[PDB]
Amino acid sequence: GQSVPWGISRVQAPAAHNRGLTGSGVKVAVLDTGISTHPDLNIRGGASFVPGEPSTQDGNGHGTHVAGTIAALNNSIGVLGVAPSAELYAVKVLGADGRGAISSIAQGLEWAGNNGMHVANLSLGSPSPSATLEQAVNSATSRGVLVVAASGNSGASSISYPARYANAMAVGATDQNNNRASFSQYGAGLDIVAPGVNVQSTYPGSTYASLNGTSMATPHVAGAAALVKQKNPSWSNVQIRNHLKNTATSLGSTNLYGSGLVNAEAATR
Ligand SMILES: [Ca+2]
Ligand SMILES: [Ca+2]
Repeated sequence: GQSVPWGISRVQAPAAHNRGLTGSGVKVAVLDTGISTHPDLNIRGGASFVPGEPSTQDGNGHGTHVAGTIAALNNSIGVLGVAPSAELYAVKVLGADGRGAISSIAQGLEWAGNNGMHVANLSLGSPSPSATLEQAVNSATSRGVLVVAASGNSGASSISYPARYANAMAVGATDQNNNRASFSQYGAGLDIVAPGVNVQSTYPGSTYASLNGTSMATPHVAGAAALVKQKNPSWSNVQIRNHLKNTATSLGSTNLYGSGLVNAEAATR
């Protein structure tokens, strides 16, 4: 039997799938700990930039769970992602320990732009800026990639990098009451928010697990971006980003929430 996680229903992704918008023909790169083979996922390819781990398989769990919020398959098992027909690419930039070097994330972003990805999901972040990282964000953006990044989980009133950079779309986390989750970083540069508490998705060992974090909010927006691109295939990364903000539901403070809650129904109208 298949279960629809509350967050998927909260961003109104079934209303888009009822219009025939599933993410088909949109390439989405998940720059994370890898993606493990799973019955409710279809991985099309990828690359690893982690020296001790030449495989794209996930030794952690985090990248698999991210991948499932974006694109868990629409069938009779497991769960359902926002864009269940997106072409999923596993770009391992972080190791089995969740740790990763900035050089690894920056070549992940160069691979994305070199391989014609439409959206790159970075559910990772640092409180410090990096020249290397910002240059990689900018080069993937000028190669048409929409870079979507987590605001961070420290609860502080300023957001992490790369989300703070102008060319990355910054995503915060909400709870089931549409309040800011207490860990969700906010402040200048935050663009939008999405569900990030008690998020059920695909996990290694052909199972399902619940996690909390702005890392779980980010894939809801990466997926909504794939829905808008299949609907509007000529739109650029900036057009898609502004539309998602223009159609988001206001939740209060632009300081806390940016444009508000992503809404895949209103975005594919
Ligand atoms: Ca499924
Ligand atoms: Ca930004």
